[PDB]
Amino acid sequence: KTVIKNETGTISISQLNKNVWVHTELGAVPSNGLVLNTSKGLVLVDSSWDDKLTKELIEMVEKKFQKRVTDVIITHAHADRIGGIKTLKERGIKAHSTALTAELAKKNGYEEPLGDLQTVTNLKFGNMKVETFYPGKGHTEDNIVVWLPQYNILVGGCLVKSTSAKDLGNVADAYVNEWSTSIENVLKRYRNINAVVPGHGEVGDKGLLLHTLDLLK
Ligand SMILES: O=C(O)/C(S)=C/c1ccc(F)cc1
Ligand SMILES: [Zn+2]
Ligand SMILES: [Zn+2]
Repeated sequence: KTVIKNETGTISISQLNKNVWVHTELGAVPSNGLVLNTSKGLVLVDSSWDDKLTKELIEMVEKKFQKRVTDVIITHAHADRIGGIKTLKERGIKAHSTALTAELAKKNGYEEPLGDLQTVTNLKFGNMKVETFYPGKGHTEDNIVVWLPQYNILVGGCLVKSTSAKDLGNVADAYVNEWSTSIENVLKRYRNINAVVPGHGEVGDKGLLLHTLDLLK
């Protein structure tokens, strides 16, 4: 498991496979996203808590992989996901989201992502296939998951709790009666999962989805 850290230790990238890395930043509260190394540029799943960390993350991966960050997929409109949106927009990085996530971003005072993702959207960056899926309300009204069909890797985002999470966390924006159905929708769509990246904590497998179901009881 190859891990690479910034000079301060607040940003780390860990390799899942040749072209897929998890990025983790400390805001201490760690948060995860993905880095996809594609033939057409780097694509991130999620930014980071604020613009300072987002700039550092972009600069680390551009230097390491020797290509530009071209696109980011924003999985919901909380700061751990979208806090670096100002940095993305001013650098000409495309910030993909559902329309609901964009609406919520604007309501909460953040610059707006594109609002281009539908309930199911299939993107392709070079040879890298990316599917985004809105499974329903859960951790937030707008949360989406991201699927890499060439690897059967699911980015659960904050809809999915890690093994170390012993409760649901802050549920102020959550829908705890719909969250279980939303997880079941993920389990029904993706029946063979190799790795599940939660929004916070260690990478796991389908067991993290079952763990989240148990925390909802
Ligand atoms: O638990 C999490 O994954 C998150 S991202 C919680 C959260 C953050 C900001 C809020 F306003 C509400 C909840
Ligand atoms: Zn959140
Ligand atoms: Zn979160």
